[PDB]
Amino acid sequence: MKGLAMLGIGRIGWIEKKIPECGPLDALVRPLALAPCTSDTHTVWAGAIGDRHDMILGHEAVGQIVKVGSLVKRLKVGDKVIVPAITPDWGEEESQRGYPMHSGGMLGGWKFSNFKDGVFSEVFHVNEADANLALLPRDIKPEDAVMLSDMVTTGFHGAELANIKLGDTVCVIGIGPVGLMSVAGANHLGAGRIFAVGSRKHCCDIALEYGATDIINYKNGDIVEQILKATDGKGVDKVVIAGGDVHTFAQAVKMIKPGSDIGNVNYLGEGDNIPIPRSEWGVGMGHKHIHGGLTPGGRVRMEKLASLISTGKLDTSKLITHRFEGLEKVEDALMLMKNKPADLIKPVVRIHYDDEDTLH
Amino acid sequence: MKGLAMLGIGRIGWIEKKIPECGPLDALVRPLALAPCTSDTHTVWAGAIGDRHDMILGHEAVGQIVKVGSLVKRLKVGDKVIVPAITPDWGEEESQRGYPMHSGGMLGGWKFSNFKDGVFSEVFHVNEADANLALLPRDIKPEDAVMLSDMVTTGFHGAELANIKLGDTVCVIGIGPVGLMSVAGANHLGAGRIFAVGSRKHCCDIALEYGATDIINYKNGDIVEQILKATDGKGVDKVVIAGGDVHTFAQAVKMIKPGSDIGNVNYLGEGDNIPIPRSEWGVGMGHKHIHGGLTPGGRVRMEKLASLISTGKLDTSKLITHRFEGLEKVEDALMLMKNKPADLIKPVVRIHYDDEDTLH
Amino acid sequence: MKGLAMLGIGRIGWIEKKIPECGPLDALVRPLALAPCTSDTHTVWAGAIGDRHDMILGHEAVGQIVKVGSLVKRLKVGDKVIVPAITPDWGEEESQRGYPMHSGGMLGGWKFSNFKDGVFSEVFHVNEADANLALLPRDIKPEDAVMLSDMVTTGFHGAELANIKLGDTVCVIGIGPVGLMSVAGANHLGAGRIFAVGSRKHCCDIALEYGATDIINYKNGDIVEQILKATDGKGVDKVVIAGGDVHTFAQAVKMIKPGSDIGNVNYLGEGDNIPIPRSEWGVGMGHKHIHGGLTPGGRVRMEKLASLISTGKLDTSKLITHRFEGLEKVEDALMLMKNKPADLIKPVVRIHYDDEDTLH
Amino acid sequence: MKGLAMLGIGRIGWIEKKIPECGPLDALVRPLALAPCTSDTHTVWAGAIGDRHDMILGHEAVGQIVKVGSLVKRLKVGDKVIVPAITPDWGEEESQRGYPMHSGGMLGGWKFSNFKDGVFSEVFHVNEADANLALLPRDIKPEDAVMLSDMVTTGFHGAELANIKLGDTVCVIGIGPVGLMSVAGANHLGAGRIFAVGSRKHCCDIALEYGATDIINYKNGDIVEQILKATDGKGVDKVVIAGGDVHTFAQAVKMIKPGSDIGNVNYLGEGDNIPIPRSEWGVGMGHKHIHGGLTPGGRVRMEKLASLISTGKLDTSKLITHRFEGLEKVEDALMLMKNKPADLIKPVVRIHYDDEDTLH
Ligand SMILES: C[As](C)(=O)[O-]
Ligand SMILES: C[As](C)(=O)[O-]
Ligand SMILES: C[As](C)(=O)[O-]
Ligand SMILES: C[As](C)(=O)[O-]
Ligand SMILES: [Cl-]
Ligand SMILES: [Zn+2]
Ligand SMILES: [Zn+2]
Ligand SMILES: [Zn+2]
Ligand SMILES: [Zn+2]
Repeated sequence: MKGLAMLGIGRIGWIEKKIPECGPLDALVRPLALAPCTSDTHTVWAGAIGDRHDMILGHEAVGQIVKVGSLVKRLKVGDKVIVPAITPDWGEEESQRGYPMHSGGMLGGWKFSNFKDGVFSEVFHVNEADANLALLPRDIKPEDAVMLSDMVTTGFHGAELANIKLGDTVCVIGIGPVGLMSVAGANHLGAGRIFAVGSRKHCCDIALEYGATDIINYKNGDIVEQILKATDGKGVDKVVIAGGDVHTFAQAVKMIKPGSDIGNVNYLGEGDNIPIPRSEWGVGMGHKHIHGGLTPGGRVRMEKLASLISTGKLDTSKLITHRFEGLEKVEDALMLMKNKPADLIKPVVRIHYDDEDTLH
Repeated sequence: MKGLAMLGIGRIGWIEKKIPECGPLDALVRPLALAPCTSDTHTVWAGAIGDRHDMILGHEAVGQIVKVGSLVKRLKVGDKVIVPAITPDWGEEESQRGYPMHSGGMLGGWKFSNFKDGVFSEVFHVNEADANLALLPRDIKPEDAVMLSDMVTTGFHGAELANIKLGDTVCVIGIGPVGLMSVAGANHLGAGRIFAVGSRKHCCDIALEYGATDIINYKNGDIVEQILKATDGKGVDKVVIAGGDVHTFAQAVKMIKPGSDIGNVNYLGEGDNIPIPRSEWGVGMGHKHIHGGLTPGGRVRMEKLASLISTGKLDTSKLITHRFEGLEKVEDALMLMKNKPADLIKPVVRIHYDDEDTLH
Repeated sequence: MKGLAMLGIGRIGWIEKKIPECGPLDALVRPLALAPCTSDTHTVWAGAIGDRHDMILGHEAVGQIVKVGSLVKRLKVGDKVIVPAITPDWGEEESQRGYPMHSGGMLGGWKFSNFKDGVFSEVFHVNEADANLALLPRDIKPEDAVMLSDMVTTGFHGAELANIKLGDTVCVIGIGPVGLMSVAGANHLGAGRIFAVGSRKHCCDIALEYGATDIINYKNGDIVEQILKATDGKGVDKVVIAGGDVHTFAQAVKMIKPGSDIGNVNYLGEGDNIPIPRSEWGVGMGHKHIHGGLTPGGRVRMEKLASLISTGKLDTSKLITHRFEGLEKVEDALMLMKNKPADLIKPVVRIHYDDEDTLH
Repeated sequence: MKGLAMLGIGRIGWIEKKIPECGPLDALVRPLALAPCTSDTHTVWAGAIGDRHDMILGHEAVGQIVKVGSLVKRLKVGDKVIVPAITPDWGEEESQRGYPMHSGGMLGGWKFSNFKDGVFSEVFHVNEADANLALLPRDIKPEDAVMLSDMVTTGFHGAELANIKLGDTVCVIGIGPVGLMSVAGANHLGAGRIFAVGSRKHCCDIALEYGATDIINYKNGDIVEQILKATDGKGVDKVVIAGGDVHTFAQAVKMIKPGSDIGNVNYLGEGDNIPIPRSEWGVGMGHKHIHGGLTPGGRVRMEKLASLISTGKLDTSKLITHRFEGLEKVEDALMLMKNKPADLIKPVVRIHYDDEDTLH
């Protein structure tokens, strides 16, 4: 089979691999809808998580089951599924202690395009398929559902980590597709005033559609100073970090009240250390709690989030700026995430099969 | 000064009381908008919290400061304020351990029309005024803000106590004004499917406007059966109880999943015991957590909830069914909470003064 | 193979069952030390969880692996293990949402002697063995370790559900082996004054050894009145219920402060309803949170608790009052739990094999 | 009245100040036992929280009431009290949202020797005295109770912020008196294996007495390496930081598991930034939560912690290494904190009055 792989730091290409073996608890899946992610960009071109050799990329898919292991009970060949980017080993120590996204070791639940061949191939492998795949509800378009795999769940996790409470004033730093979902997540957790820090017109517009109330554009001056002026020197209640670099944490600390939470979901591609400013962190004692977490995954997470789409309470189609057709277009789609044109949020690639509606 | 008082069980009337003494941390307040509460109907006609002698009624007000004590620093004569129903003693033991609504003893933070003269008088007294009074934002009508004092905060507290998470399926039992605000609160905590259990059409339909997705009317059969059928026997993730009686808890237990939360905010006015069904409660072990709590109060609670109105994220005007003018009409309004017509959610009474805009 | 079974409500006896099938993730285990539980007396003689036929009893074992499935990675034939009473299906919906003891439905993680053949047989079956079996540390006696399976974990879980904080005054109601472990759990969560409500003399004496400070014996008068007198009317901070009947909940609510937690781990064997007193529960609003939960299980829970024994911080030997040798003696041991002589806390049965130290 | 003050960065001496004005909620207190703190050495000699003008030092006292305001209800002249280092304004915003130690702004609840005249004077002032002073239990020596003000509460807060669970393996970094209390705090939250990092022999032995199981001395190699050995490369579950410098955080991040908590209570006296290592922090995604908090204070905190002494479950006497008599000797005692001999944990100064037992 064919897949789009990381050949080495700074190098991608199409390669052939064997179809993966399906064990008793596994499923093999063919992609129906795919999206590329900024994270693969860091992994490939920054080498942020080490070198790789012929690792198939991608971790956002809606798919169709082509094979199930003998112990699979919830799924059958032909079923259409939402594939979460994080597919935990549910019995591992870290899962038993409440952190299934770190199953088997830090980031161990994030398999696809971390250290396991990802979803950009004709067939891919899902471990613990019953636990890790949600059936696609009939009222959700595949292109909308592929936003659940990573964008919705990560952006919402940023808001969860920021411990957002009813009526909180919140700042979301970085308004790419993950940040726009942190704006939506903060709004869904009861935030009132929401500052969205970004400068791309189309991203800023979308942030307002998801519940942002204030756009903070760095071209109008230091963003911390803008936030402080807007809040009469008091700062914000909670901060979500969904973009930027290691220096964004100092900005979050400087703009946030004491007794508060900073929720990072940004994958940090470079820099030895994240500098936390001593004085503004209350010289160690300001209760400015700092969180940085990988998204949850698995089927329950997908089902809960899908229910917001099905009930008309979450519209993920706003994230989709480019629509492609055919597996080969994932290469174009991924390059868009590297190049970042002004009109871009997320591309989606749709793939059709001759037996998509009869496969069993 | 005149106030509408409970003169004993089943008896109300206007009485004259001295203007209360204003100590260093206190303020005296005149009403601008007032609303009656079903709780005062329980108190007066059912004797649900014991007999009272000459206690002024009412605990939902927007007001205007007429006097402040010597140590008050945030308020001045003439300021317009949102008065919360619950006005804690912030340094008491219960406050120090995170339960300020029970300051000084169970329900101790609920003073007005519990054991302290309430807001239905020409002037009323607020303890710890800097802590307990929020300024009325210039963009909120007094009639809309009076819903913050008790309806919005209590309804939202039901949703907080039910521990609602992103994508949860929720049932709210009881759809009077508190129940409607529990639906709104559940929706603002990220609920997906929300079942609202009530029968009167103008309440049921307003629930849909606040985020309900399913209306359950007991006239179509047992509401537990209806909810189970709707969820294919799985039940709902979380339940808020915002009305009914002691037997509503058994319904909540029978319709909810194991590993769940039941958040009650209903004031139970009769019955020796609340029966919890042993078998459906997992014979003691189903992790169906049962919570029953008095609303939070004080200035911060009001300020946070008000910000949801100011940002256009909450409309409380839909709760108001009747609009009266003049302090005397609190008597007519309270009598409506007692006679319970089809027309009714909440009356509000507006009171005007010659120097309403010039007092200083 | 021989096992001791519930043949019907009120009837037990030895039966023959086929050696269980061992699937890819499973292990087959032979018992090395076993203990009987009060729960099995409720199940058999009270019919508290419905009728059963031919169900092997028991859910407390230290055992030795005799067979592992083809995908078992952490365990080998011959390994000595602590078997938790609760052996979850870690990928089921409930596990993914943080309640693995309810995997598959309420109480679903409690398999042994609930709806699956338990540990009182020559060989028994463990699902998801890598996830559910802890290796027996070399410095823990099998008889001390068997107290981890259910007594320590359930007792500690009562303390966890009671949300015990540093310096809290706590009451544990019911001082059988589980309650004694709730005393020990409360002490290990930082409780200061601990009241232990019991009347079997030896249980009372042992409670003082595990960190109780005040034995409350009903023969001295109403236990609620005693605790209210001892706390000059203010009540206790938190309450664990580890014994008694449905009416024990009313005692907990009457002795506890508002803004507090009642953690129940008692398996309730009869009564249609648990009555919660309306007035003392703050007429629905006292924030007296009521929790009732099945113990955690799996290997992580066992490993954590076992580390308290290995570090010299928990002595479970004080629980053992009766010692037997030979598999047949589990019948004698279970009959003690039914009859409850004054002498009794917990019996243990030791089983030996010729190749106990050589099996591989 | 005489007091020992910071006269400027690097300078201390005795000055005369006016006996403070006692408002309606205030009390004036004379010292009976006093202790110096490392924090005052950072403040005076490192200028870690800015320059100060004539600020009386000290924030650890057992005292006796000499004057109470007209609205004080729990205290009378002559009463002996435990004075917490932190004395919140309980009605401020931060207190209302659960962070009373930040009342009025970051570190605002820490008044004594932060920005308010401290306890090293003949008389000092306590705001909100009913809320902020605990009566000294008759069974606790003044020298032992003075350890509650700051050492016990801050150390225990370190363990609280580190979110320690039953059976967790914990590392406490820094074993001065606050660190010894973090060890005790961890043991009182149910930790099993506890690693105490320090090299001073007397401190190391005392750590073993408070529940440490392993002592990690840096002279035997990089402490991160030592801890990873002893945990078979998996790391510890939780880390408390109770000493060191800004570089200690990187050590904590490197020794801890993903899905974990680092609880800092150390007052960081120098360095622009705290570097968090990007890779070992899971490239922003490891769920290694970082907390840094000022101790709780007020009466309830002191009463709960004092109950641990009164019940025989905490011995603070082991912290006292030097004993002085007479108010003058607080200068000598603070100088020991600055020069730190091998001999030292905490000095205490006892102050006697002719009417100590007769004042009313
Ligand atoms: C939000 As991700 C799975 O690209 O680190
Ligand atoms: C303050 As109320 C019990 O009427 O919501
Ligand atoms: C496993 As049990 C209900 O006997 O503690
Ligand atoms: C009150 As302190 C910062 O010396 O622990
Ligand atoms: Cl002090
Ligand atoms: Zn991604
Ligand atoms: Zn009311
Ligand atoms: Zn049992
Ligand atoms: Zn100090």
